[PDB]
Amino acid sequence: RIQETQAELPRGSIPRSLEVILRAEAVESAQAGDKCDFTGTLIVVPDVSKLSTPGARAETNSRVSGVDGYETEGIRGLRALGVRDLSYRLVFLACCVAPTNPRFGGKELEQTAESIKNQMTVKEWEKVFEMSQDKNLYHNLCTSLFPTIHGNDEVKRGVLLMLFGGVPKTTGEGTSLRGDINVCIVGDPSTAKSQFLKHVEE
Amino acid sequence: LVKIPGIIIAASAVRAKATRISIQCRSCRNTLTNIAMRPGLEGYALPRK
Ligand SMILES: Nc1ncnc2c1ncn2[C@@H]1O[C@H](COP(=O)(O)OP(=O)(O)O)[C@@H](O)[C@H]1O
Ligand SMILES: [Mg+2]
Ligand SMILES: [Zn+2]
Repeated sequence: RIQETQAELPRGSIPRSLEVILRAEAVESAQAGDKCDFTGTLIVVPDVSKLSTPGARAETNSRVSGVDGYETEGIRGLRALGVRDLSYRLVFLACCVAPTNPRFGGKELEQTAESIKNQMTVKEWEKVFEMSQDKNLYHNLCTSLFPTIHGNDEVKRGVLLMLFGGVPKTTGEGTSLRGDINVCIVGDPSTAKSQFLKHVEE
Repeated sequence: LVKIPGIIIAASAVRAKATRISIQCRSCRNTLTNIAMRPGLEGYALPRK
């Protein structure tokens, strides 16, 4: 099940949801919460749902008429004439799924560092390597992540480190060591807490 | 529709063949009147319900 993206919504409306059918090799390609592009066809699927009223229906064109004792009326008459409701619903049948905004322009696919690097293009990894070698990268990331926020440098730095996170571990006894930091901003009104959260969300 | 000549060598007794029949249900006693019978040597199968 997918649903309408937020930028597509008209005024006063809830996002429409349609169910897309993925087949043989596209079959695991869209995960919950993923912004995806689906290429395929919009199809109708006969759905069994009525009592809005009797609606459109199909029946034989052959002019049969039940004899006395077998009058083609009621349920026997509907069964004899092959009467069925022509009720349908729209469904997308996707031949192909792609991320809407791809991360690396090269090629998606175990997610090791080399897999991510191979996933890139040449210019993309030029940039990645460049900024990895960037002295003063910490400040540059803080400034390029929160441009419109003045001051609050520590909050920028901490939110950045949250974005990068630590290393999860497992103890021999089975204890799991948390490897990603949590940050809480406490502040007076209008000090841009919601703005930090919106920056990170977007 | 054919037209043939001939000599008649036997004539059965005149009997009674129904043109319309009425049938009644054994339990609810409701009737299924004025069922039209086909003319000629043709029979009728009663409704089974
Ligand atoms: N350095 C800053 N300090 C305080 N407020 C700022 C700063 N920069 C921008 N603002 C503005 O203050 C407004 C209130 O921010 P908001 O996060 O909505 O309030 P709150 O912090 O109460 O949730 C925002 O529109 C934001 O743009
Ligand atoms: Mg707020
Ligand atoms: Zn009866």
